[PDB]
Formats: sequence, C-alpha cells, structure tokens
Amino acid sequence: RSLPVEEQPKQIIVTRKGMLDPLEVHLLDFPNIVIKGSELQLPFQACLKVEKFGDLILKATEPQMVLFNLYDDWLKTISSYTAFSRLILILRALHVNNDRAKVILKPDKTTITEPHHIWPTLTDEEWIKVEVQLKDLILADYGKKNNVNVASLTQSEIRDIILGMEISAPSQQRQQIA
Amino acid sequence: VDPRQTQFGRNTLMDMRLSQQTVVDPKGYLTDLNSMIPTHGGDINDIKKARLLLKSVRETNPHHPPAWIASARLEEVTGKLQVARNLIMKGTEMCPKSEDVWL
Amino acid sequence: LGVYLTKKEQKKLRRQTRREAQKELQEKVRLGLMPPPEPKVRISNLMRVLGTEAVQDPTKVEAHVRAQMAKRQKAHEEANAARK
Amino acid sequence: ALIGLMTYFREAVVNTQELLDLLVKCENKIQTRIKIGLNSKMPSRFPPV
Amino acid sequence: LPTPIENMILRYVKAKADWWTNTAHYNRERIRRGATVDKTVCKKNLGRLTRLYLKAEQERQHNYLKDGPYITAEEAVAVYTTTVHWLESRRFSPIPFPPLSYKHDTKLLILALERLKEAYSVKSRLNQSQREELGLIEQAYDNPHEALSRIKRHLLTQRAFKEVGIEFMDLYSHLVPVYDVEPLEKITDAYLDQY
Amino acid sequence: WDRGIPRINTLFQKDRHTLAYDKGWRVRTDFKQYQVLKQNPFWWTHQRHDGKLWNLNNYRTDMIQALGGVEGILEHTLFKGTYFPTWEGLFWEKASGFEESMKWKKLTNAQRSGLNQIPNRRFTLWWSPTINRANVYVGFQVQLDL
Amino acid sequence: LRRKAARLVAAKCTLAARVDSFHESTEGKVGYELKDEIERKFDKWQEPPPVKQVKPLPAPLDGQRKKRGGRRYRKMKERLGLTEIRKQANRMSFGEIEEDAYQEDLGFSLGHLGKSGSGRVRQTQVNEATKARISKTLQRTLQKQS
Amino acid sequence: EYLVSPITGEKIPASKMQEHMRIGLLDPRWLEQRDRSIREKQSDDEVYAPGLDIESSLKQLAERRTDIFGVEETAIGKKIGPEEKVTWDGHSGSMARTQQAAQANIT
Amino acid sequence: SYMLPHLHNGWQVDQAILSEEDRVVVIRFGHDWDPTCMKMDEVLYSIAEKVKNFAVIYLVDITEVPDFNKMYELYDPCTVMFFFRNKHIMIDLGTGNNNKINWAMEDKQEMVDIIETVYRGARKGRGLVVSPKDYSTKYRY
Amino acid sequence: FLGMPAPLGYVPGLGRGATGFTTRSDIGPARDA
Amino acid sequence: SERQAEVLAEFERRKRARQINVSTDDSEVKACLRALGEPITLFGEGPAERRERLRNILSVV
RNA sequence: UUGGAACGAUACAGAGAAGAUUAGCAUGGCCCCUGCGCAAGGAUGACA
RNA sequence: AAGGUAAGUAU
Repeated sequence: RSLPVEEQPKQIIVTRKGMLDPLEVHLLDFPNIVIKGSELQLPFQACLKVEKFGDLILKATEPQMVLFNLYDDWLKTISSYTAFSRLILILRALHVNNDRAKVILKPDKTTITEPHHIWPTLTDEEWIKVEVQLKDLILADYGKKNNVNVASLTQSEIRDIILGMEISAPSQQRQQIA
Repeated sequence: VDPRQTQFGRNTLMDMRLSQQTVVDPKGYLTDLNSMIPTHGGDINDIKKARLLLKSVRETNPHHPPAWIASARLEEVTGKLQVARNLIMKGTEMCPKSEDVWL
Repeated sequence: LGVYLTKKEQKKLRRQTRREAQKELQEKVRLGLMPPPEPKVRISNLMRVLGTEAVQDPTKVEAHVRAQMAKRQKAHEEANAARK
Repeated sequence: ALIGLMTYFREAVVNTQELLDLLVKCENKIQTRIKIGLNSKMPSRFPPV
Repeated sequence: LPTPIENMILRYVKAKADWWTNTAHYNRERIRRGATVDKTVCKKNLGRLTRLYLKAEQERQHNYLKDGPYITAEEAVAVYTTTVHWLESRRFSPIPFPPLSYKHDTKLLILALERLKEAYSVKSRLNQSQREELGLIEQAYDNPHEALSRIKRHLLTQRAFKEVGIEFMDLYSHLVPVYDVEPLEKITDAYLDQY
Repeated sequence: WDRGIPRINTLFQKDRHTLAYDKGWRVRTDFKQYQVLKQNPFWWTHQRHDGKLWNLNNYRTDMIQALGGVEGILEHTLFKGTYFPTWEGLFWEKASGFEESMKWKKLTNAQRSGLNQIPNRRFTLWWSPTINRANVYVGFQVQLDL
Repeated sequence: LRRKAARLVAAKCTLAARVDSFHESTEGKVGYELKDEIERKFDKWQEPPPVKQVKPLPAPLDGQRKKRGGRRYRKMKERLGLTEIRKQANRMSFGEIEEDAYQEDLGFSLGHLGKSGSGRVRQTQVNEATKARISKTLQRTLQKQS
Repeated sequence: EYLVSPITGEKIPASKMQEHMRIGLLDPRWLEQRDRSIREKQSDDEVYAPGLDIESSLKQLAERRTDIFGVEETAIGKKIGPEEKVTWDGHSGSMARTQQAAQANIT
Repeated sequence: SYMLPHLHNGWQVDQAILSEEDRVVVIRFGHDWDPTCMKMDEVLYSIAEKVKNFAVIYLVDITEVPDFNKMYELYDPCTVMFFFRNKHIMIDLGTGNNNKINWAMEDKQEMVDIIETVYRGARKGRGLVVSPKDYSTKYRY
Repeated sequence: FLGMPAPLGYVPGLGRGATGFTTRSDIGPARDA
Repeated sequence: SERQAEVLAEFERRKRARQINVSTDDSEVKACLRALGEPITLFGEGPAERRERLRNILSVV
C-alpha cells in the first residue's frame, strides 16, 4: 500500500509455505498480484549473517522499516539478472560456510567495503574469480556432507545445488513399478 | 435493493511508509485515521478457508481493527448479515479506541 | 533508355537474393565450410539460452553475452565505416 | 430436457396419464443405452445406484 | 455433350429425382410416425428435405417476383388506414433514430452483446467463425463508442447485406429454419432489436 | 427468498440495472430457436429475468438419503480400494492433464471419436465392484491373464 | 456475371467512341476487333471449370517429427496451454453436492471455481493471453468500413 | 530498340522486355515444386478400374440382375433368361493333401 | 461395384495381398449383383480415392473365386476383410465376428474410420484393432 | 498382376501363409481327413 | 581427402552458376546450345529446364 | 520306434494406455527506429 | 443360440 502503483509488485514469491494463506488474506484487496510458493529454498535467510545486518538489527531498540540496496553498484555494469544470480550465489555461499566465504568475499587486502553499501567493490574479472571461488565453496559441502565427487555433478544438478533444490527417496521398493 | 425496485422492474492497513550515501534508510511510520476499502464483492474464492484464516487473525491479533473489519465484512458479502454484527460488536469490545470499528 | 522495375518486382528480386544468400549459408554449414551458427543472445535472451550456466558463473555468462552483442555491433559499424 | 418439461407443466403431468408412461419409457431407453455402452450383453439385475 | 447422351442423362436425372423425392417423403413420414431409424438415415433424410424445401422456396420467391405483390392496393390501403387510425387513437409518437447523445446508447449495446455471447455461455470448443464473432463482440465491448458509431452508420447507410446461411433444426415432426448471419451485421441487428 | 414468479432472488441480482433496460426478452428467447441449432428446454423463461423457478436441493438430499448415504453409495465403488482415510478432502478431475491437452491437437475423426470415450473408461472403473458382478451379469467368468 | 460484363462493354464502347469521334475506321474494323474480343472474354468467363484432382486424406502418422520451439511456440503454448482458472474449472469436489448453476444446461458446472475447497483464498484472475480478438483479415475489413 | 536489364545487367531487345522480366525472376523453387508435383503424379496408381474392366463388370452384373436388364426375369442371382475345384480349408494338417490334389488336377 | 478393381482368381487375390507393403488391402468378397454388396461397393467407391494413401480396395467374386470360401467362411451375402503385409487383421466390431465386416455400412465416414484404425494398429504391429464404433447395436431409435 | 492367369498347380491358400478361422461349427463344410 | 575437394568444386560450380547471366529468349538459348553442341531437348525437358541445362553447361565450360 | 493334433498346444512376454512428443535460436511477415551506401531532388546561410 | 475370441513373437 505504501509504494505507488507503478512500483507495486504483481508477483510475490514466498520462501516458506506457511506464508501463502496469510498473504492471500492480507492481499485480498490486490487480486491482480500472484503469490507463488518456492519449492527450492532460496538463501535469503543468510543475509542477516552479513556483518552489516546482524549487529545492526540486534541493537535496534524499536521496530522500524529500513531500505537497503543489495546491488551496490552492479547495476551500473551488469543487468539485474546477473546481479540477482551472483547475489543468490553469494547468499548460498554465506549460508554454507560464512567463515571461508567471508575470506573469499575480499580477494585482496586492498579491497574494502565503503559505508554506503554492503558488498565490497571489485573489478568485473575480480567478481568473476570471486564467483567461481564461491561456486567451488558451495560445491565443497555437497561433496563432503554427501560423500560424492564434485566432478560427478553434471551441469544440470550444480544449478539445483546452487538454487537449493534437493531430492530424497526413502521408498526404493517402489522399484516394483518397473 | 434500490428504493425504487418493484415486482416488475476489507483487510485495510493502519501502517503507512512514506518513501522519501547511507546504507540505512529508516522511513517514517505513519498511521491513517480511517481506511474504508471497497467491499470487493466476489473477490473471495474459498469462503470457508478465508473465514477460518480471518478467525485466526482475530485470535492472534485481537487488537487489530482491520482484522475484525475484514472478518465481519466477509460475512456481509456472504449474505450472513447477522453474524457480521456480532463480529463487529466483539471487535468493538476488543478494539474500542478505533473509530473505524465504531463507524 | 533505362527501365524501372515495379515495386512488386523489386520485392521479388530482393526476396530471391535474400533466399539465395540464405541457401548459400545453409549449404556452407551443411558441408562444414563454416561453423554452425550460434544462437543470438541478448540480455533478455540470456536466461533462455545460457540459463543453466548463468547460475554457476553468472558474470562470466554476462561477459560472454555482452561480448557477442558487441561483436554483432562491431561488424555493423565496421561494415558502415568500410562502405563510407 | 426432463427438468424443462416438468418445471414448465408442473400440474398437467399428473392428469396426462400417457405422459407418465412416456417419461418412464424414455428413462428406460436412456438407462438401456448406458447399459449397452457398458456391455453389449444386457444385464439382468442392474442396480439404480 | 451430344444430344442423345444429354437426353438419356436427363431421363436418368428425372427418374432418380422422382425416386429421391418419393424416398425423402416416405422416410420423413416414417420418422414422423415414430419408425425406429438410424442417425445416418436421419441426417440423409434431413438433407433431402432441406433440398426439397429450398427448391420449393426458390419456386415461391420466383412466383412472387414474376407475379408481383399478392396484396391488392385496396387491401393494403385498408390495412394501412386501420393501422394509422389505431396509432392516432392511442396517440403513439414514432420511435426516433437513436441519438448520438442517447442516455441509454451503452446499456442497450451491452445488452445486445450479452445476448450474442449467450450462445457461447456453455463451455465448448471454438471454431474460426465462433472465435471471430467473440473477437468482434470483445472489440465492441472494449470500444463501445466506435461500435455505436458503426452501428448508427449501418442503420443510416447500409441497405445491402451479405448472404446468410440456412440450416434446419430437425424436430422429427417438422423442420425449423435456422439462420446464420454475419457477426458484424449480428451486432447491429441485436442493438436494433434491443433499442 | 425463492417464492415469487419473479423470484425475490432477482431483486438482489448484481446486474439488476442493465436488466431493467432489457425489454421483450421472453419473445426474444422464444425466437432464439431460429438462430441457434439447439432446442432450448427453458424457451419460456430466463434465469436472470424470471429467476430460478425450481430447486433440487431437497431432491438430491433425499436421493443421497435413499441410497444409504455416502457409506452406502461408496460400497458400490472402488473408493475403498483407493484407501483414502475419508471422503472429506477429496476432489475429482473431470479431464485428465493429457486428455484435455488433446482436445486441440489436430486429431482425425476416428482418433477424436475414440478419445471422447475416455471418461467412460473411468466411470466403469468407478462402479466396477457393482457393474462387474455375478448377480447382475449371469454367465461364465473369465479371469485376467495376470 | 452482369456487372463485370457492363464494365467491360462500357470500356470497349468508350474506346470505340473515341475511335469514331475522329471518323477513323469507317467500315468498322476496330468495332469488330473489339466486339470479337468482348465475345472472347464472355466465353472465358463462362468457361466450364477445369478438372481438379481430389486430394486424398493424409496417411495416418506414426513416429516422431521434430518441431521447433521459440517465441512463436511460446506464444502458441501460452494461448493454448491450461490456465489457472481453466485448471480449476475441470476440478469437481468429491461428495460436496453443488446447486445447479445454469438453467439451460445442467451439465455446465463451475467446478472448484467460486466454491469452497479449491484451496485458493483469493479469486482467480483471467489470463489475458487467452483474450479473444479478431483475425488479421477481419481487421482489414474494419479499415475499409470506417 | 534496346534496353538495359535491371535484373541481369545486359542489353536486350525492347520487344522481349516484358517476357524478360517475367521469366528472369522465375523462382527456382517453383521449378522444384513443379518437379515434385510431377514425380508424385507419375507414381500414382489407378484407384478405379479401366474402361474395359468397367464395361466387363457392367455386362457381368447385367447378366445376373434380370430384374433390371434383359427381357425374361429369373431370380436376383440366376444367369438364366464334371470338375469341382479343390480349395484349402485353412488347416495346417491338410496342406499336403490339398497341394497334391491341386497337382493331381493338372491334365 | 463396377468401378473398383476386380480380382478374377485366387492367385490374383494372393498377389494383391502380397504386393502391398505399406497400405492395408481391403477386399470385398461377394457378388456384384447382391444388394448388400452393391451398397458396400458404392460406399467403397465413394471412399476409394480418399483412402488412396493408406488403403487399396479390390473386389472378389466368390462364385467366380470360391478359393477362400472354406477358410475365410465367405458365406454371408457381403464380406469386407482387411490385410496388412500379408496378414489378416481382425477388428473388435462388437458383433461377435472379429474376422470380417459382414454387413453393408451406410455412412462413408465409418468405413474411413475403420480403415484408418486398421492401418494404425497394423503398422504398430497389432493383429487386432478395436473399432471406434461398437456395432453390437444399430443405434436405431 | 491384374489380368494374369493363375499358374497351374497352385493352391490359393498356400504360397501366402494364410490361416482360416471358424466363428462356429454351423458354417462351412465339414472338415475332411 | 579428394572427397572434400570434389564437394568444394561442386559448391563453387553452383556458386558461379548463381551469378552467370543467361538470356531468357528461348530462340537465343537454342542457338547457344546448338553452338556449344549439346542437344536442344533432353528427356522432354521444358524451356526452364533448357535454361538450367544451359546455365550448368556454361558453368562447367 | 511310429502315429493324434498342428485355427491346437506349450515357452517367453504381456501398458490390449495414449501419442509424429519439446526446449533454444535464426529465418519469414508487419510497423517503426538507427547507421551507411546508391540514384536523384528540395529549402536555406555566407563580405572584399 | 449369440452379440464374452487380447494380440505378438518361438519351435
């Protein structure tokens, strides 16, 4: 209701199935907005692990509403699609380790984060290298906690690992179907 | 029905946020004196599920005037105009300082 | 003196020339003279052609797509400059 | 068709004793059509459920 | 075609036409009585009766055109005078042309378009003609004033119209004519009927 | 509520203002037989203008009561074979996800005719414990090969 | 075939009149040279239609045929694919008897649309990709009418 | 007269200009289409009987249906107004005897 | 009847069934003069050209060619039989006799549907095809 | 081919792998051993 | 491989054929064919087929 | 060893469902827009 | 009396 109609959303994606009915009830005046559940767990809960969010909200003495720009200056050099893809990758890495990932996020001692924004300022190829390092980091725990080789991961399932979709099958006896 | 007719012819919000080199932008919290959303006739698909969810809202936030307003107006669009009066009366018993519920 | 072919006749001539060039390219690709054409990818097209590889290395994919876009723009400006 | 006829007349049905026989004959024809669709050989004790 | 060959072909056509007419009438009487007949037989018989009825209608229209109106001038004058006297007695003001600033020019258009869409109220697979008609109705609803202007233009200046198709609903006791009109003219006719 | 010939329902109809400008609707409905190729059983009345002059709530209620209710009806069906704990949170799917997709895929007349009998194959499955019986179909029985 | 004949005869008569106004071809060589071609055109118009071979029905098709995909295919799939409201249309609640909606057709039913149990709190919206609009050639006629 | 070609870059007689433009841009896929339309036409079989077969069949039918043709009227199938061929019964046990009987019937 | 090709001996029927490798051979056993056979043959002639791509229709006179009367039980007034790649194809017509069509069909569309179903099933390798229409009843009402 | 005499000593059933069928026992001549 | 060489030769022959100017007059085409020796007609070829054959001959020649 | 049956028997298999399925790009059609080339043609600014 | 034949490979 605060935002104008031009900036009003028309597709709300919810990362938890529990907040599908409450949104439908509270969006009862906005039938033209589709509320979509996400079966893949996006790493949006790991942004509070960032140094600029945790301590900021722990010591907030009163409830309030704040605005951040998760795309610091990427939009000036890359489109929002690549910005969101690298943001999802970074958040997945932070959710995975938050210890080695913080080391990866700064590649050189000369890379600093200005107080204006959250992520450090890097060159384009520097961001490429950081992203490939973080992809290796994200594949590392899948290789470890699942005892599988990273090379055994096809390009189709690495994408599922990054996004956050996983499958299990306790009932293998259903092999009777074939 | 219209006065001349003869034989032969919702879930409002009390929270507002005005939007306007710092990472933190605490935007002011505003409260609207009254909010009367149109009835939105027929916008509800599952009447029973919506009724249960609005009951849940009333239980979790008894001091939320929009909850009572939407819960009773759902009975008014349904045609059960008698339970809506009871819902508004209970809301007044639980939200007496909101002039919207009294109106 | 010279003669003026009509608008329909111009359309037929242009269509035949374009089809001739297209068939030339298609038979070159058939016989392996030229490499098979790559999909033309723009920014709005990036998530349809390079979607599965843009989650693993998003910025490398963006750089590759923008390099292809520039090369398409590079050839156009090069032809314009050489013709001028 | 049946609801149209019955809700149009609503009183003339009871006195027209030929209409009752016509209606039950038509209902039997429809049920026989369904039964033949289910199986070529007609049933003996088909249920009304 | 040589004359003897044409003559024998004409004899064959006459014999087959006599058999065709007799068979069509006999089958129609069988169906009317209640004879148990198949669906293909019913369709063929309906086609034969449609052809016979349309031939008879062509004969009747040609007779009317050749023999002129069948109402004598005295009878027409008597009918018209009676109607005029009735209208004068009741003080009837003639229905004017629908004004461009008509207070109900849009409500009547919506009512007319609703009737045209009632044929599609039951969900069904749409062919090209049905979806064209629905597109025309939707276009008229989206721009009511352009549709109204086109309707008034047709009412003022349109005196020639495209051919309308005819089918026959077979009630097994008689044939009910069914007319398919162009949707573009259908909108104008529906608005005119409502008004 | 459902008493008068112009049912009191019609006074509360949402489109009660546009219908007030609808005149000659009964004559038009009667004359609709010359434009549509299907006979209308309710040629004499309009649901919007005249209301719904009948109700089948009591009829269906007594039909379920006479057949023994849900328990009595569903003993005739394969419902107990589905092992659904209860009949409450259940819904049918009138057309299959693929069967409905074939309604428009350029099928021949023979190919389309056989595809319009798919729902029957489900109906017979629904009432199989009762249709496929020795009492109703007297004669020998053949068992399936597997 | 009389308006076309009138146009052709008028054009040829204009040519003959232009010839005659200068008193050229007194005998009538141009007049006959135009009359015989008028008769030739009349014969051509009334010529019997030629022999056209009957196209046999295509053989029944078996196997796989590769079909392309793209913006056209995406648009066609969006226009023809199942919509959410049309997905709810073919879902009928089990055991919950619903009152008849449409008087003229008792078979018609909304299904889960507008009825409890569908699981959707808010009303389903219309997929605007399924909008009905006129053909391209029907747009041309509207350009020739206004 | 002579005119320059806007389609070929050559000089042509003025009298052939119309035909020169008409057939100088004859789309070669028209020739391909005509070729594939004639290749299928040559390979097409004869669905119906030839004239001789039609005539012979009509006479054979007339020789039996004497309620339509002829003067005298016998039954529907009668033609009015030794050796019996041995035929296999479709059984594998009688293949040899039927084959030998067919052989034994040769004069 | 007098337009469709005619087979005059058992060897010709053998060759006609053997010759076609991608089309279903439709053979009408009967007599030209039989009224049931005339109706069946005129329907076949009506649909003869439309099914050219996937069917060939021949006519065999059982009196002239009694070679297949014993095995195929060609004793009904009219009989229509389908073969594919030298293999008789049965049709679940619902009449109790799946080996042949032994009656005259009025509608020309139903015969096209039967031929199309036979072609599909036989090309899939089946020896029995279920007809789109159940002929256990003439649907007369 | 069409209009070709049958070769002498040829069984129409044989040379094609044909197999008969019996819908009942009341139709066709009795089987001969 | 000589197969690649002959495929390239055929392709360049066709490419040259696509840029050879050939008269559209049937009489001049027949005169040119008479001059170059090849028969006027081959297996009932049409005038367009004659034009194609002349183009192919001029391409090879 | 030598005969019955061979339209049978047995062995294997049995989804007897339903299908020319489906993703990407380019071509082609249309309307712009931008740049360059080609053939011409407008209007206009400039003293000693 | 029926309209109640799975079809397919293999000997």
